[PDB]
Amino acid sequence: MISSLWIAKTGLDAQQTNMDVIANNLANVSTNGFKRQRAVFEDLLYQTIRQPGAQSSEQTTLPSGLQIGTGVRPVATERLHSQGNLSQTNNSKDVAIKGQGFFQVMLPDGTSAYTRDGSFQVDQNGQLVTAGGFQVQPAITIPANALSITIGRDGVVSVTQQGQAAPVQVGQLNLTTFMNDTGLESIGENLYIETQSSGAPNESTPGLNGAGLLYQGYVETSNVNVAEELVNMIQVQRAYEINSKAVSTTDQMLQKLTQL
Amino acid sequence: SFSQAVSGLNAAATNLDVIGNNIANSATYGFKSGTASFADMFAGSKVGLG
Amino acid sequence: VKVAGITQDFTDGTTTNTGRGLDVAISQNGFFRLVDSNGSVFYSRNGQFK
Repeated sequence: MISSLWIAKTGLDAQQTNMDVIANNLANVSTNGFKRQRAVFEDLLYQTIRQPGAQSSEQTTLPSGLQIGTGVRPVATERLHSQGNLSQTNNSKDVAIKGQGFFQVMLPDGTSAYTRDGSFQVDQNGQLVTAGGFQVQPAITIPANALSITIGRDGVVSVTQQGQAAPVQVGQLNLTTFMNDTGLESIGENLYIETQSSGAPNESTPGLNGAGLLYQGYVETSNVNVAEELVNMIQVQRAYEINSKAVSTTDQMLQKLTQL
Repeated sequence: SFSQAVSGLNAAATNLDVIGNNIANSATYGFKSGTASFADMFAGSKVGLG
Repeated sequence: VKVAGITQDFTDGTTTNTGRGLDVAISQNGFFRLVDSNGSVFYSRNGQFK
């Protein structure tokens, strides 16, 4: 009902969003290939009681005006597409991507999503699918009676059968990049889809045009550091408590005003 | 006073991280041990930025 | 540190004279060619034959 109360409400909402972001980052500290998110704010408008630099007299100008802020608005919550660390999972069908790029995947309706995960499995029909049932767009299939599947540093993937004393090539794991990886909007089950903010995807073999490289038998851990999350929790808790105390002070002031 | 302390906290972590790297890459053949170095930063005078 | 796979050493051994007649040793490079029941081809240096 009053300007200070509304400003404090906006501050409380901003701190609540910050705490929610911190909690979400801390929750999936062990998800493979997870990219953390950071919240960015920006202050709202200002009511100008007296125009700054106004012409007070024939020659004198106000060195500074009178402006009252209206609060703080959370402008965005952006993913930080940094480089996650790698671990030794020692699986023939586990791949990690070093650098930048995404593995394409086909949604059941028909569109294409993009992922950073590497836990690749095989469906009942022998097609290379990811955890969740989605299958890679280039449609790589693994034939039966397969001894070992070897994925090179580049996109070539080969399989070995019982005989023939030589590997046979199956397909190419081309990966796609975007002009602005931050603009991709996330969806459930660890996927990303193209939007207007990011550019049109460009597909390439690994190691060319800035794309990364594939490492077989590895997996990429989330880019979340537990050390600074706790201190961020401390700071956000203190800020929230301060805003609540400001609300209390405003309420007490108003009550003592209306006690008349 | 979090700004001064948090920066110092990160600096200690980086120093500890490099030590772990130098202690894990032992017995590697073509390896040279690495160490980190720091440097203070003051905006003007009497004010510390960590 | 990542492990770059094990590496084998193919230095010649020592041809101990154990007698008998079904045992052969190689003093230079060379692998015996072997086949299994299923038809696959294996390579080895074992001198035990019967």
